[PDB]
Amino acid sequence: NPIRVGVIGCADIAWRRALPALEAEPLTEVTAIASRRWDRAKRFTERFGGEPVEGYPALLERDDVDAVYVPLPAVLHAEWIDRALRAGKHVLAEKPLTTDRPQAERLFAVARERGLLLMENFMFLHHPQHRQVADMLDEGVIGEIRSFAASFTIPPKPVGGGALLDIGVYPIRAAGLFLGADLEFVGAVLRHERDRDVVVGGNALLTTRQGVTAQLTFGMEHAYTNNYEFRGSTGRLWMNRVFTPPATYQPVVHIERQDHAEQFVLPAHDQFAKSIRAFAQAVLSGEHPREWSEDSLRQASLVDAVRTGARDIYFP
Ligand SMILES: NC(=O)c1ccc[n+]([C@@H]2O[C@H](COP(=O)([O-])OP(=O)(O)OC[C@H]3O[C@@H](n4cnc5c(N)ncnc54)[C@H](OP(=O)(O)O)[C@@H]3O)[C@@H](O)[C@H]2O)c1
Ligand SMILES: Cc1cn([C@H]2C[C@H](O)[C@@H](COP(=O)(O)OP(=O)(O)Oc3ccccc3)O2)c(=O)[nH]c1=O
Ligand SMILES: [Cl-]
Ligand SMILES: [Cl-]
Ligand code: NA
Repeated sequence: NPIRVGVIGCADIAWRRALPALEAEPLTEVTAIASRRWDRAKRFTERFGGEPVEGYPALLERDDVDAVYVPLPAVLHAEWIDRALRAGKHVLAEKPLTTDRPQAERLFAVARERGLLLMENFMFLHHPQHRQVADMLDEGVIGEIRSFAASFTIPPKPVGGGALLDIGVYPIRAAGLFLGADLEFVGAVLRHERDRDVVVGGNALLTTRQGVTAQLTFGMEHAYTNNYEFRGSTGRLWMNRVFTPPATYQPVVHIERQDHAEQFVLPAHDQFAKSIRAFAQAVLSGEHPREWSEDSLRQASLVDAVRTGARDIYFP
């Protein structure tokens, strides 16, 4: 019996990534899709199946929904996640899970009281390429890790939560994935467009307590980049398309050390399918990994520490 999934919000990420995953995944059945405009829901249901629903409360009321996918804008996550959990639905929430750490802790407490799964949908964590990179780093391919950089920048597109919340979250999450649980804020700059009043870009510096640093760049006034890079005591490793590799795209790991470089081609994987599968498997089994929520909470704290500690610059 697949878990029956309802979607609140006919989002770009839903149309492009999450819904094709849900539709294909045997463990999940799209039963309803809701929108502020019925016609938009109906267009989504014509594409992916399920019943179109006007407005979000009506979807939360359905007996044929077991879990709700929430690809709303960041600032609206907390209200709708809170309501979906109170209606008894497990929830797959897009990143960033919510807008700060205290709010994230309130949402997990509500889920906890009900035995429900709340998962942050960082689908990139489900791509095997990062564990293959981390195993190479662990085998010493570039010696001891000294520093780390990651970047996710995209060209300006036609409100939103700003470049920090919707994009900078990725490189920040990669830093925690690779460098571990004790990352602390050191400094950052966020550039705010005075015109529309919105973060359009930034750069942050984090460090572990041993002094392994992370320089994270993000933004939406930029050419496409989507990469990370390790500097080690005897080498360096970098890779491109780290956050949004196609399903069919084969990663290429680049290593450089003294007088020798190598590139390794890895197998292609569907991280969108794999993330949806992990969510569905956790729901069906009742095994809700503790690491996922602890990682989301650490993540929310570092995102807060960056918003709060950043030098804010308004242009022009
Ligand atoms: N697109 C991406 O690949 C991408 C990239 C990075 C991060 N994200 C994250 O994914 C989530 C959604 O991002 P998105 O890029 O897919 O956004 P999006 O295309 O704007 O989708 C958000 C959906 O939320 C609904 N909504 C409800 N109230 C709204 C309001 N006041 N203003 C705008 N939309 C409202 C709309 O659905 P209805 O009109 O159907 O109600 C809208 O289609 C956010 O947490 C974001 O950080 C997405
Ligand atoms: C390949 C590529 C993409 N984009 C644009 C196209 C798109 O506007 C943006 C991101 O494309 P992608 O990394 O594929 O991410 P998803 O759309 O799956 O998820 C996000 C969408 C928006 C923000 C973050 C993630 O960059 C480019 O401009 N050039 C490129 O080579
Ligand atoms: Cl992701
Ligand atoms: Cl390449
Ligand atoms: Na600040």
